[PDB]
Amino acid sequence: HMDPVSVWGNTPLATVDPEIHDLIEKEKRRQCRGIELIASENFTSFAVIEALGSALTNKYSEGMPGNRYYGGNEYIDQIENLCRSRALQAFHLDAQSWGVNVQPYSGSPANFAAYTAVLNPHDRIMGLDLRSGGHLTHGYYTSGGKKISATSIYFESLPYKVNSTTGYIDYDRLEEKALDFRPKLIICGGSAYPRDWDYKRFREVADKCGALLLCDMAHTSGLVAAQEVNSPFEYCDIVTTTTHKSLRGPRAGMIFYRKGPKPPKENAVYDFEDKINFAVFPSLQGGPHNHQIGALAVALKQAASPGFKAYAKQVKANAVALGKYLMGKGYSLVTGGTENHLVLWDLRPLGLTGNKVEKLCDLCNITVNKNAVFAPGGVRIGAPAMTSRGLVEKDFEQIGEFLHRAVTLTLEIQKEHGKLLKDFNKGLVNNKAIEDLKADVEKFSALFDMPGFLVSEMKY
Amino acid sequence: SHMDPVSVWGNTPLATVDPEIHDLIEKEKRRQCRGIELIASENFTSFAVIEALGSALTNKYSEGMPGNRYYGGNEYIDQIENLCRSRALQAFHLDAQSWGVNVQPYSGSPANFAAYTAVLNPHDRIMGLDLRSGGHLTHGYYTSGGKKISATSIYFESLPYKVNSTTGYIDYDRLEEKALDFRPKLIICGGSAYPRDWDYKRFREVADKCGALLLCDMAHTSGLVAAQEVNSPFEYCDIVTTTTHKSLRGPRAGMIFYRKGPKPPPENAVYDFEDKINFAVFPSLQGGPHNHQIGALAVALKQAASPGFKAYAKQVKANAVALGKYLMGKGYSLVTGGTENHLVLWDLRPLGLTGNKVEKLCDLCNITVNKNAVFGAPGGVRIGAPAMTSRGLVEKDFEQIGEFLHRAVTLTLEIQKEHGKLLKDFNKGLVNNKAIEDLKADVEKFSALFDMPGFLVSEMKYK
Amino acid sequence: HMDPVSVWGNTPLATVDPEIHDLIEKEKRRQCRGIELIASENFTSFAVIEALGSALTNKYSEGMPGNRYYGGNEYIDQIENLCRSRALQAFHLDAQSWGVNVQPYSGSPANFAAYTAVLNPHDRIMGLDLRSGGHLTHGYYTSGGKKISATSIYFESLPYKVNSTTGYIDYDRLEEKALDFRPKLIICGGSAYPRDWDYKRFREVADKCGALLLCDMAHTSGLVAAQEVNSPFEYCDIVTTTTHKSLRGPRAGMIFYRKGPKPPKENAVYDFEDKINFAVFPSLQGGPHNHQIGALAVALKQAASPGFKAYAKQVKANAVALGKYLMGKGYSLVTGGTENHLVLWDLRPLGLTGNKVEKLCDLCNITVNKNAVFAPGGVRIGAPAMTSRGLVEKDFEQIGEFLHRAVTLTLEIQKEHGKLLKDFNKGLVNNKAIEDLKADVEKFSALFDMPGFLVSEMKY
Amino acid sequence: SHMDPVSVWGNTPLATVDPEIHDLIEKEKRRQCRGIELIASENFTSFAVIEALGSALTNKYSEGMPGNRYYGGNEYIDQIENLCRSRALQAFHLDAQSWGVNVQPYSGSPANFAAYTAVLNPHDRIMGLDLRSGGHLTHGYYTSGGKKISATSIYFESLPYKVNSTTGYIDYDRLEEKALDFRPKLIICGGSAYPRDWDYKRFREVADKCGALLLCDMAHTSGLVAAQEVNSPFEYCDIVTTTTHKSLRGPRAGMIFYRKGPKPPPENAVYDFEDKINFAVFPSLQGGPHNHQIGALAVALKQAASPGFKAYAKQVKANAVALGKYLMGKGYSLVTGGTENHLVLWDLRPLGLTGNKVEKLCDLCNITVNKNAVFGAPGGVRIGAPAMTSRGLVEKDFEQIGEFLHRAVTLTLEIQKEHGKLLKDFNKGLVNNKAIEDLKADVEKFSALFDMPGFLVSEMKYK
Ligand SMILES: Cc1ncc(COP(=O)(O)O)c(CNCC(=O)O)c1O
Ligand SMILES: Cc1ncc(COP(=O)(O)O)c(CNCC(=O)O)c1O
Ligand SMILES: Cc1ncc(COP(=O)(O)O)c(CNCC(=O)O)c1O
Ligand SMILES: Cc1ncc(COP(=O)(O)O)c(CNCC(=O)O)c1O
Repeated sequence: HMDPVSVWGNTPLATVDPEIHDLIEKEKRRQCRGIELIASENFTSFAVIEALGSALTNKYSEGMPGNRYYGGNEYIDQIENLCRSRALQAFHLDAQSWGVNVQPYSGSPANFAAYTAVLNPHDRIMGLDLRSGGHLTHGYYTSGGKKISATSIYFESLPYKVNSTTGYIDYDRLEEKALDFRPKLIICGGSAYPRDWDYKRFREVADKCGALLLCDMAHTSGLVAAQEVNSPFEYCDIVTTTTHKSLRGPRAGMIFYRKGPKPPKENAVYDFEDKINFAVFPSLQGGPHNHQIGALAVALKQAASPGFKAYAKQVKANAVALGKYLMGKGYSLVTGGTENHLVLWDLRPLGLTGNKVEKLCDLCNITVNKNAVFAPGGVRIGAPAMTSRGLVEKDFEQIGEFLHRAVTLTLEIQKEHGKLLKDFNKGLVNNKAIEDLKADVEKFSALFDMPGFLVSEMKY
Repeated sequence: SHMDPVSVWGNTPLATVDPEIHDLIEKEKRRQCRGIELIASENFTSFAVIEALGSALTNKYSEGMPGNRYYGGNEYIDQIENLCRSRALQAFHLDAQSWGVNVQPYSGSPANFAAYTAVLNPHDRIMGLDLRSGGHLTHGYYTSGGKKISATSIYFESLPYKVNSTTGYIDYDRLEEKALDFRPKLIICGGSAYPRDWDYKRFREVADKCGALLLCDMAHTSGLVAAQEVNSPFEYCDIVTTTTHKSLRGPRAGMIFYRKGPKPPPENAVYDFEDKINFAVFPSLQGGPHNHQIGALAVALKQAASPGFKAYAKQVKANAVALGKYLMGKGYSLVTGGTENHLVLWDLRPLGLTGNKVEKLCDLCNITVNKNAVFGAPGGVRIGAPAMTSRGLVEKDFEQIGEFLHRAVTLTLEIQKEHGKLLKDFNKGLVNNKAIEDLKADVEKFSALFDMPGFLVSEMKYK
Repeated sequence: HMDPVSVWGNTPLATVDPEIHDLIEKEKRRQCRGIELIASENFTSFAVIEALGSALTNKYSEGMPGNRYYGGNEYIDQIENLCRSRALQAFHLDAQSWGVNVQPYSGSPANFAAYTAVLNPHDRIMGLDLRSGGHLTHGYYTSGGKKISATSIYFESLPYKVNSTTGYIDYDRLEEKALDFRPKLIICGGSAYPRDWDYKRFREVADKCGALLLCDMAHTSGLVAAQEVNSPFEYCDIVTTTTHKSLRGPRAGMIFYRKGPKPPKENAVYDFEDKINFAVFPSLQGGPHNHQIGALAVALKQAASPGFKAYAKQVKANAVALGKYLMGKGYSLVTGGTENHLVLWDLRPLGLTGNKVEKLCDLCNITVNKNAVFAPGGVRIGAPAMTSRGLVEKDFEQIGEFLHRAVTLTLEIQKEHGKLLKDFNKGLVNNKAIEDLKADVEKFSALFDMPGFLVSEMKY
Repeated sequence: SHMDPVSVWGNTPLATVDPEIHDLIEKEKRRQCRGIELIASENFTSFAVIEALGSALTNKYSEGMPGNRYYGGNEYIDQIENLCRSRALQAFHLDAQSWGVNVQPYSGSPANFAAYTAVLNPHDRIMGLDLRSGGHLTHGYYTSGGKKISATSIYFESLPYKVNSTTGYIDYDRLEEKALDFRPKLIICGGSAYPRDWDYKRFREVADKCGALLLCDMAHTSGLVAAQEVNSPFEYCDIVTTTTHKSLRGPRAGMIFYRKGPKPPPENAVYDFEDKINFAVFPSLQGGPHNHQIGALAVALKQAASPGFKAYAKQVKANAVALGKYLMGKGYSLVTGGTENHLVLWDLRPLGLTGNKVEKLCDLCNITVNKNAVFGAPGGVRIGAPAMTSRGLVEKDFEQIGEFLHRAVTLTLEIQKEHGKLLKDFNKGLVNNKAIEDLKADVEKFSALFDMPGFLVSEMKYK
């Protein structure tokens, strides 16, 4: 005998599965009694979450608006079209010059879909090296020559690097490598680069070697929407992005592509739109995740607001303020500052590896990540998440105090037990000094609001 | 200018922050329960799944595997994901020493393309059930004119096998013939519109004869598999990929199962799938997992192990059967003459109709079917029972669905005979057709008599 | 102190290196005191050999006539142009409709060069299966899936087969496989197919699936020159060939390609010529072997002669006569006859493998090769070489006697020692019956003239 | 109609069977010895090599390896080929337990492309000396515009390294930098117009640092290598490919050498090259061996181990040096300022001339050089000593060659200044130029004073 629809289909989660209910509540507390400094993380809005957990997940809508494989998409179409037009509006794009596909399941899929549209297998790609701040999806093989990223498995990648002493992109060595190697695609954009991008220069290099130019703006998408950093849309043929980082929406990706007539350089037009959409479906993805697309549409509307431009401005200023704080304490920052949402902290001068600081920090509910510079010798630290919780400059200056205390403890433990990791671990067991910091982090964290859910009704 | 307070942008309900989207979701809530959904790939998932899906799990970055993440703060995400992985084994009755699972694929197509990347180099050969015979795009697809459509045919080398051109069953003899000519590294079984069960043992026989891996993509029938109501592919397959949002009734995600442990006989060797598969998902293809999806999936998998889910699985079968026997009783033709799973494939060419015309008119009566190919424009339509069975429909109610479809096809032929075969002509008969209106209205009245999972009809804006 | 030019540069081979001199003399005797039935072998003319061993080997002439990379090619150019025009004349081709490149070093290179001109790596190719009579260069992988032929390593090949009971090409299963698999290139022509080729049908199949059609006529090239078999030039886009088989020239290859306007099927022309020449040089080969090209030009002139049409006619008739002889003794021929230079002898009916007959035959200076049918169950037997020595029908009927005696001895040994190869070997040691046959072969072989050198001045 | 008798078609000499070709060979015999051949890749081989080359060895089919042929009748071909293989090891002083050789390549480019197929999968990465810096097409070559020209760049993934842009030497630091960015599976050393020796130990250092195989293509300097007059690549390279018709003075063929036996230190492992290389030649790429070439090569290899060949090798070096020092003494510029092998590379841009104009005028005086690139139309010409040294020329005679070239370049500038830089203009000065005639005639008079290998001048038709 079948369970009545009420019993299995309508009963709240807290009853259907306490185990998972209880774990979600514990993660809810973790997100708001710690200090979240992972530069790729944010806290999204309750509205976005409601769209995300909606009946839109039940619908199959392979294809795209007006070219669907089967019917019943009368309202999905308005949602997707509404999502696409808000995407253009949030980045101030004329619709006669740009289009967007909002179906990619996430960032990595968007990237691989766009490659598939414009490149044949084994075509050459250049992206920012991982160790110089790049991303897996831009290409990565190891020193042994094992191909790690699918970009490196299905295409041929070669990375360009930052200057070995300044930490800035080396635009001359870039140009040099593009002309030896002759990539069909140059990727700009990164995961841990703390400075803005000279897209005009990348366009100078791409025209010199015959390449397409793609920007992957996942990290700074929110800053781009507020016109708070250089717009890659002025110079690139394609822009990919994530929607859950500085943009503060759901986890999803977007591909923006040029349309209309070519800037004279004959009398032809761009041919990206059909190749891009087709690469997404039917080539690479199945049915779009329409709950994600609804949520994104909500996030794109929020992202166009005056309140969101102030958020973007405040993200940059918080990162600067934390940056100037660390430097005033003697600490080294890659490029000696920041122009975007993150700072890159160089720990080799102190004799420390990124692993050791990130472990002790994690012990105090400060989440950072180890990260390469120029074992990883640094940590990446971002402003968006905590800024979304309403922290301003005085507050990030205090986060800086917390970090400074962590590294001190880290040096004191290294000074007492040794440089090897087996030795560093020995001084984490029942450290009364680490405890005192975890408590001070928790009390500081509880002074702030939290978007997405109500802290006044959570189980813990 | 100042920052918006957290309560204003971040806690305010969706209905205030964005009326337009709230409105459109409410309209689509109405469409889902005032019509008849018969897309074989569609289901209606539980409110408990949707609560996990719309949750704060979407803020966490957890690149990696439980226990081996890239950065910290994953104490509870590792628990949710491990719970999910252990429940995926339970729901399909797998010994934890012979099978593992990766639950990170964003969807079904990502799970397939990751599975291939793990066990194949680029351009390796693949065989899957042809699209025209009931297969799926991710199993390989180029057109007559040579154009490579599926990613699987772009980065690997595919060649399809077909059903018997007169009976509609998989032609197992011709499968073996092609696999020995072509020598694929991977054979795929499973499909999107195949109305019979699969002979996995036979597929294992062919894979062992030509030296291929055997992968079953069980997306469509995964819920029937969990309930042990169809043949299990785990008895014979090396890898089993699946979607979780069809007959499984979960969120939109995918999973990849792999054999692990010792192999029956090249000396005491063991399966090596585990590492290559997890690594193919991350870091090779995917980025951060979608943790809300993994929590929602963990919910669905627990629900999928409950005694009521077995009853649900039996019922979708019986509902598909009853509808099949009802249609044939009215004189219609079904590919292979019936069904043994969740769907029926309806051959319309005997009526001189295209699946196009039937799908269009049905949609105008709130009946969602999709046009579909038959062994030989699409000459059929595909019809599935999971969704409507999830709303409580039993056999008597699917015989009423069959009566509606009959009325629909009768409307279609009366339009064809009146205006012509041309699709220009056909559409003329769909304007102001009071006979269609009475059917759309008879459909909506039937539809309202049954409950609805996921939300509360008593709370909807449009009643 | 340098050796004078006379001492090292002009001294005859018999003095500079007796070892090699002596081995060449022993191979000279072997070629004219045996019975050479390898269908791919011939005996070429003294004139061709003189061109082959000429000062033309010292010249570097990268490029082609009138487009050379450097000078001094005033006479090489006339030789190559003379070679190309004789190539067209020997196969009755209008020069406004066909061109030829005569630079490929041999057959396999010609084939791989032509693939390279018209296909991209991994494009799909269909060729006659090896076991059905095809050639390595048309595509070959093993049952384990190891790629053997470079055609299978750098492109994707799938073989079409002969009918499992008649041994003829299965033109219906051919068409079926081309439409599933969709090759960009279909190869026709073979190494051991004893019947003519329905090129019109192959053209019907290639137009149905969008493929180029190439014929590899290496084995029957001489028969084509005499218009003694169907011309592939009526129906194919490209024809490759060897020049040392039935054509009786030096070891080298040629690529013929269509030129001029397309047969209407708009108003465009063929684009093979530049791609083909470019694939040969600079893509695949270095300097052409100008001694080979001189020799080929000599062979092409000989190949146009009335004496050579009679040779081609006589090759076919000899193979028929040997064919009808074996069959009159009860033996099975694949397709029950032959229309070209070879017969394929099916030995499974007698309970024998091709290995065993070819070993005993080799013991009597009868050279044949084991070969697959439909361990290999057959032997391939060709007429050209012995026909070039002037054997006519009565003489090949006698060769048939020799073969019949060999198989009898082979059955008698199998009947006495066993079916396994370890057992068959046991009865080859000091077999007085095999000796009597080797002697009868030698005395028969000495009754005939020999081209290429003078038997009246050889060391042995 | 009847068959021509064997004596008529098959035994009649070339001069009767085909006057046209006989005539043209005789004219080309005359060109070869009444001019000055300075193509660095050209030589004049011995009559004994040519007798093996034009022999009945061309009738035999011997697909396979000695001992492991496809069909019989190869008793003496296996002996010739084994003799040839053993002499190839002797001529380069290789221990038979550490090195093997395959002598079946039809030419140099086939030997290279077979070597790659044996040790690399398709699309694996390769680094070779750039064309513009002195490398060879088979080492990889795409143009600025992206066009893939070399087969090596079509089926594999190549990237060139370059000479130092001011000194002309290989830039070993930038080589190491690129190889660590690009991670090739194979590094190639050797070239076609590099005037210095190679630092194989350095190349081995880079290959070991980035984990690549190291192959030396020694085509140009193989004769100098056999004579131990330049650095041996066998000390450091895994595989050594070569042509046999340049400084080696053999027929047109190639060879591939491979290391075999134990490797110095991943535990007591051994080299695995032998099988993959022979199999790559046959059956993967080539068909029947050209046995006349293998016999002719066996002759050249014996001759190449004689004491006179060492004296010849020393002399080509000294001849190239003397010509280099003579040219510089007249004010000319040589890339890297001299030579340590068989050739000089002459930078003409300092005179405002293109290699085109010099090569054209030289050809009109029976002086064969080839235009060639320099570190930065080709701005240089390449000039080689092997050929003319083979005719007995020593230093005094190469200083006379230098005097002729000087006269040639002086004629060229006097034409440039008179008519202009335009190649339209330039050609105007080449018609009825009695100063060129006196130089063409002074050249032909010089040329006749020296003997000639391969044939007998006293027997030629055109004297
Ligand atoms: C058999 C099969 N496998 C995989 C997938 C991929 O699912 P995703 O959309 O999650 O990528 C599908 C899609 N099923 C679509 C249909 O039959 O209507 C499928 O039918
Ligand atoms: C620059 C960039 N591009 C794309 C992505 C892909 O995102 P998905 O997880 O949605 O696939 C990332 C991930 N950024 C992860 C981090 O920096 O921690 C990224 O940093
Ligand atoms: C270094 C090098 N390697 C290989 C080859 C190939 O040789 P084949 O032509 O046999 O394929 C050449 C040709 N040398 C031509 C020149 O330098 O003028 C070469 O210079
Ligand atoms: C049909 C065919 N095509 C091409 C070739 C290549 O020839 P080369 O050896 O010149 O590469 C062969 C060799 N025929 C060999 C045999 O049948 O014994 C052949 O049979």
